Parts: sequence; C-alpha cells; structure tokens
Amino acid sequence: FGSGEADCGLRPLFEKKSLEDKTERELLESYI
Amino acid sequence: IVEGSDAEIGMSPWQVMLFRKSPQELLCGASLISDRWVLTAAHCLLYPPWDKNFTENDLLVRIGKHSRTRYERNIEKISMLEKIYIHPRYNWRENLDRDIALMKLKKPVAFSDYIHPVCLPDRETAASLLQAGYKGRVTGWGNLKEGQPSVLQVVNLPIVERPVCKDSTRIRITDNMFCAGYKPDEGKRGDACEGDSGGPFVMKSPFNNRWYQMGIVSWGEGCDRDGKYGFYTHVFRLKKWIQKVIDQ
Amino acid sequence: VDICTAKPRDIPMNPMCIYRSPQKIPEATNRRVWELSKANSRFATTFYQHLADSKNDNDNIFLSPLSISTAFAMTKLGACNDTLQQLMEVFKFDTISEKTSDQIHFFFAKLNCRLYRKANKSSKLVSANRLFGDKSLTFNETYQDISELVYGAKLQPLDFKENAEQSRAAINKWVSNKTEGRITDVIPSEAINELTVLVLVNTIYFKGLWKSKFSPENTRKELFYKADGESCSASMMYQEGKFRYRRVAEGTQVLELPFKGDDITMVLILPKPEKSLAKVEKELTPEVLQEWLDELEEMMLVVHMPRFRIEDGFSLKEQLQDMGLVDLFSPEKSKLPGIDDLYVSDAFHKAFLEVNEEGAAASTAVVIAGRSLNPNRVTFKANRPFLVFIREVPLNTIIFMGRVANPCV
Ligand SMILES: *[C@@H]1O[C@H](CO)[C@@H](O)[C@H](O)[C@H]1NC(C)=O
Repeated sequence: FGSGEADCGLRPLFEKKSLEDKTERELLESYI
Repeated sequence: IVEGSDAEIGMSPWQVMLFRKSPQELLCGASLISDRWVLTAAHCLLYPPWDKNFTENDLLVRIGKHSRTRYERNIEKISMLEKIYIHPRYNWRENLDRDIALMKLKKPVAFSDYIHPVCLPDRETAASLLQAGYKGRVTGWGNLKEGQPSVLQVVNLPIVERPVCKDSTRIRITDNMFCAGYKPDEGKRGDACEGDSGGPFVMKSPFNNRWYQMGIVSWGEGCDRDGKYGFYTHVFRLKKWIQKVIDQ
Repeated sequence: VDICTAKPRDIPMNPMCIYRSPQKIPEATNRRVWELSKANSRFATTFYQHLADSKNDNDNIFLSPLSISTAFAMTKLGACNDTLQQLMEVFKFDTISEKTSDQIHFFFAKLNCRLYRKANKSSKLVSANRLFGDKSLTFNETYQDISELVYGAKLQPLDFKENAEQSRAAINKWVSNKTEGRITDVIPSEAINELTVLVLVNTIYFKGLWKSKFSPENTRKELFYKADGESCSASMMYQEGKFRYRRVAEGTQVLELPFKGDDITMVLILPKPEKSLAKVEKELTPEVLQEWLDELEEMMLVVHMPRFRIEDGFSLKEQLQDMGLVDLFSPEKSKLPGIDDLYVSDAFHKAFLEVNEEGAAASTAVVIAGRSLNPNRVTFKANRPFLVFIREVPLNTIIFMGRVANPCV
C-alpha cells in the first residue's frame, strides 16, 4: 500500500483541529 | 459541479486533479487513498469512442489544490505516475460498468494540512452508509452548468433507490454503480458534471468521524436535469479488486 | 407495368434518334444506373456553379440536379441532330454507355425507383414532374406513351395559343395537388404566355428525418453571420455526438449528418470564417467533393446547425442556355422530332427543403454521458453560409444540393 491507511478520513483543518465545516452537519443530519 | 458552492480550505485533502502531460490540461478528478495511490475513474484514462487511451506518462496529477489555475506555492504538489491500473472487466462498451481505476504515484507524496487520504469503505461502512436518502459529498472543478469554476466546487447529494435510478435512464444500470441526486419533488438541487469524473463521493461517519469514499464520479445524462441523476461507481463493491492490485 | 421490376427489353424503348460522338462498383447495384448517376453528379457541380453565380451571395439555394437531369432526359427522347448533340454534351451524358444512352430515360426511372425507395423508408420525399405543350398540336403518342411508364405521366396539352392563363395556373394547380400542397406558384404568373409552346415542370420537396433525433430542449437563438458581415437572429439546433467529419485543406469543415437508414445522408460544407463560401463555390469539382466524402472519419462533435426551410423555384431555361443547350430553347434552330415546329419555351424547377430536429432516438448513445473531460471533441458551429448536399451513400448520387446563406427568421 502506501502509508496513512491508519490516519485517513480525518481532515487536518477539521476533524483534527476539532472543527466542522459549513455543510458537514447537513450530511450527518441525514442519517436519521 | 452544478449548483455546488466554493469549497473551504482543506475541506477535501484527498481532492486531486488529473492533467495531461502535454498539451497539458485538466481532464478529471481523483482522490488520494494513500501517500502513493490515487483512485480515479476508468474512462478518465480509457474510453475508445472518444479515442482516449492515456497511460502512465501521458499525464500527471496536481494534489492538494484549492483554487484551479493560480499556482499555490508551498501548498500544491505535482507528481507523475509510475503505473496505471484500469479494471480488468471494465465494460466501457455497454454502460461504463466498473468505471474504476487507480494509479500509483511515481514518488510518494507528502501529507500536510492540504494533502491527506480519504479512507476506503468496508462492508460495514458500506452497509451502514450506502443507503437511499443518506447524503454524500461530491467535489470537483468541472463545468458549472450543462463555464469552469475558480476554486474546488462542492455539493452534497442524497442517494437514490435502485429502481428510481434505473428508471431515470434507458441505460442498463449495474450493481456496481449507484446514483445520487435530488428528486424533482425535493425542491433543492445540484449534481456533478463534466470534468468532475474521477472525483470522490465521500461520506463522513457518525461513529469514528472519518471520511469514506463510497463512489466515484462516473457518468450521467446531462447535468442537474430534473428526473435524472448522476451515477457514481460503487467503490466498495470494487474493493476486492482495488485491494488485489495494491497488495502486489 | 412495373418499371422498378421492368427490363429494357420487356418494354418499348426505341426513341427516334441517336447520338454517338468519339474506380469500383457498389454491391447490389446495376452498372448502368451507376454510370448514369456518376453523370448527374458531374452535371450537378457545374450547374450549381453557374446557378450561384446568378443568385446573390446572400440568397440561400436549394435544388435537385438529379430531378432536372431525368427531366431533360425526357426531351432527349425526342431531340435530334444538333439539339441532341447538345443535351448529351451539356448534361454530361456524352460519356456514358451505348445501351445506357439510348435508354437513358429508362435508367433514370430505375435510378429514381431506387432513390425514392431509400429516401422514403424514413423521410418524406415527394415530387411532381411533368411536361406541357399546347392542345393546338398532336404529340408522338408513343413518346406520350413512354412517359406514362418511364416518367410517371404522359405529356400534357394545354391551350397556350389562344389563351395562357387558365393554363399557367392549371399546372400550378396540378403540382399543388400532387405535392400535397407543399409546392405552389411553380410557374410565376406572366411567364407562360400565348407564345410559350413547350414547358418542363419539375418540383420536389424533401424533409429528412435525422438519424440522431435533434432534441428541442437544446434549440435556441443565436447570431448568424451573413456574407455582408451583418448579424441575424436564427433558430439554432444543437447536439453532441459521433458523426463522420473531417477538417480538410484550406481549413474548411466537412460534416455528414445521416438520416434514419444511412442510405441517405446530408453533407454540410462549412468554410473557414475567412474563406468566403463564394470561394469554395467557384471552386467545386465532383472529384474535390468525392475527396472530402473520402477523408471522412468518425468523430465526437458538438454540432450547431440552423433550423430552416428553403423554397427555391426558378427557370432553368436561362441558366442551361449559357452552358450550351441553345437549340432546345430556340423556335428557329430546334429539333424535337421525337414528338411540326417545336421547342422549349421555359423549364421550371422548384425544390423545397425543410430542416429541423427529429420529426428517431438512439439507445446505446451513452458515449456522451461519460463525465470526464474530452479534449478531442470538435465543434461544428454552422452560423455562416455553408453548402448542403443530400446524397445516397453507396452510389454517392447527388439527389439535392444547396447553400444556406440566410436561415435566420
Ligand atoms: C413514402 O412515399 C409514399 C408516396 O410517395 C407515401 O404514402 C409515404 O407516406 C412515404 N413515407 C414517408 C413520408 O415516411
């Protein structure tokens, strides 16, 4: 493979800095 | 992307644009699944009808870019490809079935706040997330309407029930492709378009809060037409193959 | 008797006079019918040439050279020493086969038999051709009996001598009736007087039904750039697709849109923005065109093409004359033995082209649904005068031809 399979799916400027983006909520608010 | 909106900085690390060596010019989207593997759409590289048969060194990729044309010094990174890998049973003849293809960077990229891979799904995440009504997130620098944008466009779209997809078009749909889009009765709209192909259709997880690339901007009749939807290759449905090229 | 299933021997062919001065063949095709067609395509070009030299650059044109040829092939049935040495010299028949010559008319019937078949399985083809003379005469009556078979209708006598009003409109009445009303004023008023002794009348109407159903939702207005640089609002059709196209020398585009069936296409010559059509016009040869139709390759195009309709009616009389063809039109130096004193006053042609979206749809046209970018897609934006050729593919016969110099509404 490569490297980072462990770290993937986490944005350095969001998930990792405890931040959610403009429309992000809208998605999560749809799995209900 | 039709009816989208300007993406934020670092909102889609994995977003990778795929150019052509020379005469050098954009021609698809792609994701970044590891520091050295880029996942793109089959016919972005190989489509006999348009007589497009690209290869390892006919093209390159520009990673972690947010605008589109301005050169973002210290932010973006160019990289060539060491090898292309089109699916073996990519039925481009009837219905762009199995429209997947990954490419191995020649030299491992360097992660930063702008570069980062988007997790591939797994049976659980797939089962858990690939459901009608659930929304995903398409992203790209493709045409804005059925001209081109200035910065990575982004749009969120609900997934559609198998039937409805199959009924929106005359083409033979496959279990290796799903469709995302708003119905005409949901009022709101949007959809991927031309040049968005190869792009990633991602979904955040309510559990481990990670981003999973569920599909890939493949085809669609027109752009953002009412009663018609975009079609994305089913990334997970093709993981087995995806896996069995990286492991070797 | 059935002409399409008829044989030269099977029916009376003998005309009355005869003339005789000094690469591959298409499958399932008669060699003579071939030779004859190849001829009309030779006649066509030239006749268009002089024709466009008359009509003003901005006047768009549309005519059926074949429709003409067949008709003057009817006078040849009765055309003798000199008058004859002309028809044969002008209409390029002076190079064809012997048996073919003597029965030229016949073969035109067998040729058309073939064309009106391929042209009607899909689109609306319809024409009304007939010859007229004064009741103050009596015609061969063998000739007027062959016309019955080889030209659909026996010659027709009308009072031209005493009066010529109920006549010059009894025709415009006929044609109308025959061409389902789509053709009128075939013969302008005050053109067929008391001295008009013989007149050729050949109309036609054709509305091709595309093979790619043009879809209305994409049609919109755009500017059309005429010859005199002026703009103009036209109804512009549009579609993406795979069509045989080529960007030949001098940078002019050649595009071929086929109709449902492939037996009949429509070739569009769109000259470069600078190279005025006039240039390509006053520089046409059945070999250059055959060369274009040669270099055509399947391609991906974005097509822009005006939706229009053309009504072209006129006297061939004047035009033909200056290409030779002088006697047939003179009362003095004529020779219509195949039928007393007899010549042709005026010959009339009236073509009617109709262009617009699907009046069929594909299913395996997903080729454009692919969402990657395509740097090989080439645009054919027809919004400047361009030539038009309607042809039968295997034989490359030139059924129609014209110029769209002003399609705007
Ligand atoms: C073919 O022609 C005949 C008479 O010329 C007519 O009955 C028929 O409608 C035509 N077919 C078309 C326009 O499809």
